[PDB]
Amino acid sequence: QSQGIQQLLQAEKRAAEKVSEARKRKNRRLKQAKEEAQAEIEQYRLQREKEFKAKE
Amino acid sequence: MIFSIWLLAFSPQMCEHLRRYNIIPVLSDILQESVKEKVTRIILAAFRNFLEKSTERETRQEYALAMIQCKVLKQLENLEQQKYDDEDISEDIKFLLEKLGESVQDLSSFDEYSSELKSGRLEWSPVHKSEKFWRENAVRLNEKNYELLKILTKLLEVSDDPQVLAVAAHDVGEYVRHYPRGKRVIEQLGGKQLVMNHMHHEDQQVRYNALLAVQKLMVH
Repeated sequence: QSQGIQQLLQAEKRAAEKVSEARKRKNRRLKQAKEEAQAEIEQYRLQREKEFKAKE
Repeated sequence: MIFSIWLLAFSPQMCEHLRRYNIIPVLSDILQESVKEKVTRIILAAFRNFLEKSTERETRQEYALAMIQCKVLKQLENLEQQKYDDEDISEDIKFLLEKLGESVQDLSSFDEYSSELKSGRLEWSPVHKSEKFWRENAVRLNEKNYELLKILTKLLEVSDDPQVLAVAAHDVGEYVRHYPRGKRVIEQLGGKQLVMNHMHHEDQQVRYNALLAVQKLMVH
């Protein structure tokens, strides 16, 4: 009998693991947004810098 | 004998110390079992001396509350309605009805559950059974450095009574249902192991409440 309840602890542990992995993916993926935004901001900044240098 | 106890209760320093003999229950038993005029009067005298000579507020509250855990105030109302010709009965009834009229408000809290835990009187009582208690208070199982959790854990560890075990499993089920962090606290205390063992208890009422607690613990 009791072994099935230990298998529920194992299922709970797998659930906590699945939740933790998804949360860690979200934490990294949210930081990747900042890193890619900064690259695209600099790409534009350098473009307006070039256009202004050309105008001058 | 209750005259001997009434005489013992004349000193504040004696009233502070006499608590360890567990004397209020035996007087409260006789107060229900023996309506005899003398016996009634000397219990009222002993109870008045214990409470009134307690210059320590904690001791005063404790004598008033121990009488209320014995539900003496209801019996004092029965004795107020009963015919007695003596002012030394009548006026000491009304005195104790006023002072126990404080501690009845303390007990008739959700703390009727607190006292059932403290005394070990776990049962299918209205305060165990009613959702309102847990729905408003479940977190309080952590109070006094987890005292109520420690009691329920000890009872689930060493009680012989399937009612106490099943009641405690139900109490754990509603604790987790109404306080989500309570799941983490039972998991940190390891109290789950008792419930998971009692899944194979000899009583179907315990096994049912253990399974129901495992459901409320592991299933959303």
